[PDB]
Amino acid sequence: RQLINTNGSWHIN
Amino acid sequence: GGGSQSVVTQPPSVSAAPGQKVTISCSGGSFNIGNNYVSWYQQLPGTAPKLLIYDNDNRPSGIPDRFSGSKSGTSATLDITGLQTGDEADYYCGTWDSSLNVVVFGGGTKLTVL
Amino acid sequence: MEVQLVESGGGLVQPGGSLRLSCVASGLTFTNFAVSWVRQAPGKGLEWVSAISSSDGSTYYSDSVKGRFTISRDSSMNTLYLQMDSLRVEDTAVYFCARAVVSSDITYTYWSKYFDYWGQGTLVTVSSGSTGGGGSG
Repeated sequence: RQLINTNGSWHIN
Repeated sequence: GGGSQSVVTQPPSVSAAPGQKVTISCSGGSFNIGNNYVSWYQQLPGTAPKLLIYDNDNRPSGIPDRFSGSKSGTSATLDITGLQTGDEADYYCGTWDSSLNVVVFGGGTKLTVL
Repeated sequence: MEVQLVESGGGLVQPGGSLRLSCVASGLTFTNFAVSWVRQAPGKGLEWVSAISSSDGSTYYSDSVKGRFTISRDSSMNTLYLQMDSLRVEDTAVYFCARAVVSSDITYTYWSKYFDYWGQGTLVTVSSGSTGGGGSG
C-alpha cells in the first residue's frame, strides 16, 4: 500500500 | 447550546425498514477526507464505539460485509444493507485533518430502523 | 481472557478544579499502537482530545485542552493517564480511551489514524450546579 504503519508513533513531522 | 456547523458533515438522522439499504455520507474538505484515510464507527446506545471500516473501505475481522465504505473526493460513504433492528445506533466517520491537526469525527448520524 | 480498556477517575467537579483519568488495558497490547482520549459532550459528537505514542512517548493535544491537560504513561506498559487541571464547564463529557493504529505515506503527508478498540468511557462533569439552562457543558 501507499500507507506505512508508524509502529506506535502518533505523528511524524 | 443549540444548532451548529461541523468540520465534517453528516445527515442528523437516517431511517429505513428491516431488510432495506441505508447510506450515511460524510462531507469534508481537502485537509481531512480529501487527503487522508477515513474510518467509520458504530456507537450502540450506552456502548463503547466500535470500528466498522478503516482506510476508506476495509472491514475489520468481525464486521459483516453488509457494511461497506467508499471514498470520493472530499466525501465518504457508509453502506448498510439488510438492515436489522440491532443496527440502531449513532454512526461516525473519522479522519485525520492536516490543517487542524486533530482526528476529526463527523457530526454523527442516528440510525432508526422502523 | 476478557479484553478490556477500562477508564476511571471520572466525577463531578467545580470549574477550575482538577481530576485524573486512568485507562487500563487488559487482554490487549499497546505494542505498535498509539493511544488517545476522545470525549463526547452531552448530546454531541465525538471530539479528539489527546494522544500518546507507545514508541517514543511523544504527546499531542487539541488546542482546546493545551496547557491544561497532561497525558502520560507509567512503567506498567498497559496504563496511561490524563491529568485534567483548570477544568471548564465545556470540558463536561464522557472520556473514552481508544487504541490507535497509525500509518502514513513515506513523505509523512497522507495519514491514516483510526481507533480499533475503545473502552465504555468515564463520565466527567464540570459544574457549580448553576448553568442557566438544563445540564452542564
